[PDB]
Amino acid sequence: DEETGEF
Amino acid sequence: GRLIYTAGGYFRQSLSYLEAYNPSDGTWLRLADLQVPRSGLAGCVVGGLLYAVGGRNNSPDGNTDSSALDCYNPMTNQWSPCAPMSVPRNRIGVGVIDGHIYAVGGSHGCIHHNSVERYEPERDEWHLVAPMLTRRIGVGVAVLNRLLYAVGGFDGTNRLNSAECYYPERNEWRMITAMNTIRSGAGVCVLHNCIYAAGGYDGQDQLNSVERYDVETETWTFVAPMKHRRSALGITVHQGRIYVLGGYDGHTFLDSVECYDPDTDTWSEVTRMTSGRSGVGVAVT
Amino acid sequence: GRLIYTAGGYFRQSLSYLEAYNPSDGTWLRLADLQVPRSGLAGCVVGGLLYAVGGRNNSPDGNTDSSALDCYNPMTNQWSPCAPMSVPRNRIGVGVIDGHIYAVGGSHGCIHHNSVERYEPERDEWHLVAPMLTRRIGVGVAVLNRLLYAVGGFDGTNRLNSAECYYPERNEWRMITAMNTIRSGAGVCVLHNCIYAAGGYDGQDQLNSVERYDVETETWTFVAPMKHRRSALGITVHQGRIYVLGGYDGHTFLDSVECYDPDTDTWSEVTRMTSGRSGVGVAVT
Ligand SMILES: [Cl-]
Ligand SMILES: [Cl-]
Ligand code: NA
Ligand code: NA
Repeated sequence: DEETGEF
Repeated sequence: GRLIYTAGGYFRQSLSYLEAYNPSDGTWLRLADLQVPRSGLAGCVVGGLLYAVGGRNNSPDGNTDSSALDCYNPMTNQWSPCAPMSVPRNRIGVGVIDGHIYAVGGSHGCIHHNSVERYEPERDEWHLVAPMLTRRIGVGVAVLNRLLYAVGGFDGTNRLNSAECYYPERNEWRMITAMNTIRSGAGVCVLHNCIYAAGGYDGQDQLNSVERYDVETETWTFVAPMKHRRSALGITVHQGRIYVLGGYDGHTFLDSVECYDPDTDTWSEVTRMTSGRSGVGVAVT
Repeated sequence: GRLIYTAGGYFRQSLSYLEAYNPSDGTWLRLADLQVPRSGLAGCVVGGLLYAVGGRNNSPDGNTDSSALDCYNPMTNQWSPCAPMSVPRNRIGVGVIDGHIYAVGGSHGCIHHNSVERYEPERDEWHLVAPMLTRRIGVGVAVLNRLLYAVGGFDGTNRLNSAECYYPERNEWRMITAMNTIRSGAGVCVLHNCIYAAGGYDGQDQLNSVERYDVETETWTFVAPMKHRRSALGITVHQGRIYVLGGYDGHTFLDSVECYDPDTDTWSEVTRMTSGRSGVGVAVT
């Protein structure tokens, strides 16, 4: 999530 | 006339879009959807077909890593599947040499791969080649001088600034000079005779710094940074410019495309994507 | 006069809500928020207190699976933290036997647990019991005949239709007849002498089918389907009917609440929830 923002 | 394809991505969930941008006339085409959505997939073009490689399908009710190789024919507007790789690879990086696709690293559950493998399209077959010295995911890959460069990434524990390099004839890896910045999730390409590493994430913040490598000198040196910090972005090269598409900036998912003219060492906002997203695959045919 | 509680959940983001439906008067209650937002938690009532176990906090600040055990007193409208579990468990399953809380399976990052552990509310302590035969996340848990039943789920590679059964006196797990459908994130409950499984996700579509298990028959026969396909639905029983609450249908996050009447093998829509959501925890007071 901090490199791509996914959950 | 050449097109900039973007495939997949992620916004709220992994996505199925294939869209192309025409950089001369400024228009976006909506093409056939991917059968299976993915983000952190990688794109490339080999002999007229466009290939979508790897990725992961993040749905609200489950994730599954892709091992898939998917093959889009612009003249039929049709996807269709090709032989899959030996393992699933999320946050893969990809490069082409002599018409063979190299799939380097990426994640599969808890595995952070260092294995890499090479697809021969004439045979619809994958075979493994020498693994990297480093486990890398969210890696950047570029071809320069018929060598494969694997830049930055994440090894399951540390985000990287190291970079190593593969010799196809010899089938061996060698580390090369490390980057000034730790970069997991950067965009990496070659333009003129240098390898650029744009944005990414350093462990604290998403970046807009761009540094570039030079085989002559054997050093990384920064150039003009992008307007927008971004990580998990798409990158390709068209005419003589770098094009970055998309990404996560820490707060929102960008629809911004930025173009880098190296003659002037400046970036400009050319077009915006039909909707913001991260983790696209990008290629040019 | 008893209440159906719904806790946390997910819509764009993990949720904090604690609301309570009154099946008699048909009204909704807004009770004290949770302290950390959570989707994929489970709820249970033991001792006139309400317990919210594990889950995940998807915020725009990051992911973190929970090992929290949070405890709501309804006479004070107050949540207090109780002792946490050994291990974060997202997409957790819970069942109570003899006023002891069994936390079954679930995920922590990349790890898919088969660990099980049992909370003693008296001592405020968690201890492990015999781990189950299969890694299971998104598992449904039901208690029937003083036995603990873990139905379906996802094991990190495939979604499952296997079920298995815990013997607390003996501290061991034995496998039972598998379901007809493979279901991760279904709603599993006990009604009459039947273990019901409604809804879920088979890595592919969402489900509207419902089957029940029959320990004498040892088979899994199908019954009437739900109006809506629901994965990560919340389930509970009250006054001789099954209540399913929200979920994801593949397209939107349902606020629908359906009620199954076993006398007539039919479902009907009772009141909708205030906002659609999925991955809630549900208990009856
Ligand atoms: Cl990811
Ligand atoms: Cl693997
Ligand atoms: Na990361
Ligand atoms: Na990436």
